[PDB]
Amino acid sequence: SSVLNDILSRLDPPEAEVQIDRLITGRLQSLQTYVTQQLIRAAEIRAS
Amino acid sequence: SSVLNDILSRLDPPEAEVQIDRLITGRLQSLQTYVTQQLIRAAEIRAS
Amino acid sequence: FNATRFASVYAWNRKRISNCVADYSVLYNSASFSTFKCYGVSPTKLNDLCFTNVYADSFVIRGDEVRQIAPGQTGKIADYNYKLPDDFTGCVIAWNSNNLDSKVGGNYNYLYRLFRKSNLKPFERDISTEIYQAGSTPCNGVEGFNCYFPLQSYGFQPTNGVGYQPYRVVVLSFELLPATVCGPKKSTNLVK
Amino acid sequence: QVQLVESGGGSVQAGGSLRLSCAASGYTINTDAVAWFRQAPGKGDERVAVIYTGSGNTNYADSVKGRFTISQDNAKNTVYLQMNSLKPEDTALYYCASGYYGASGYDFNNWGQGTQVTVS
Repeated sequence: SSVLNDILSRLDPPEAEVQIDRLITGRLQSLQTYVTQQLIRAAEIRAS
Repeated sequence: SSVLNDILSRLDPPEAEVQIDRLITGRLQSLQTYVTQQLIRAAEIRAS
Repeated sequence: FNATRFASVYAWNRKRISNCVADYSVLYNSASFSTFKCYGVSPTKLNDLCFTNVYADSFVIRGDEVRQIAPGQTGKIADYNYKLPDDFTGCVIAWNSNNLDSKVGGNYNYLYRLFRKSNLKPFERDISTEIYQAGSTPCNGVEGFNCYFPLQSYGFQPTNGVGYQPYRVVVLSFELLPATVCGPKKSTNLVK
Repeated sequence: QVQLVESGGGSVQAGGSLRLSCAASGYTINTDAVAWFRQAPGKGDERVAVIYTGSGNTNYADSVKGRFTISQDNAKNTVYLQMNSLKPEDTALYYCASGYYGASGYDFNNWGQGTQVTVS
């Protein structure tokens, strides 16, 4: 699931951390995409 | 562990390759982040 | 491993091993252990490795209960007698001792604690003799209905089934924080 | 969730044959490896043979090689041990254990009451 509370409330530590690790890989990817795209734009806007 | 020698020296092939695969996913992510950020800058510096 | 007597699970006895060479190959190839499940280390990989010290925790349980001795495993014994940490590194050894521990009439020498207010922390040995309280009214002290001795006896029998047959368990725990106890291998002259 | 029941033991003359059965119930899919072990009263545990259900690879104790054969019947969900040329040393209780992986002797569990074989 995408709510880390239901994974804390449904699973015990080992597989909890497993699923959480997956969420954190995905989220970290998304942030990092975002921040890079924002960068690229910030360079564009600085030129403008 | 983060030292791939202790994972070679502590585990046998199958789970060794498992853990190593995880390290390599992580490291490859980090390199690729780095190289992209370096790129973005290199474009900035080329403009300057 | 060949101890004359084995401590009860509720009083699992933990020993220190350091400043020596541990040859695990003989243990691995002995084939006399019902059990050699190694977590974090491959069983045939400790001869090249070595650690700061070795923690040998020995006790006795039922054959069916041996499963409860594992990280992140939930059970009565694993929760109130001997709890391993989630990130436990080491190896669990279990071997049947029916012939050395079962006698006609019931071997009640083996005892295990059952009731406790809170789950035990990793590697936490509880020797409290306090009488478990399942009711609002403290008894202070006449045991009876719903006020407790927290310990029960295995009562191993020679004819008991496997799940009920006794099993001696030794848990070897390792921690890496200079090397003291290292296995079998040779040295060489220094080159600069 | 997994049960193993042993049957087929008995008393035989030296050089006789017996055929021991390990019937499995429950969701045994996870247990790829099955082993037969025996214990005499005085002595400790020993593994006579083991089999990998998926691969078919087998291992045998040096004593039993040639005389014992391990087989499986998927439809029966049973692992069989064939004992030929039985010897007095073979006398002991026999049980079958099962585990996900083959690195160690513990991960095998779920072994039943066992079967007694006596060679005289």
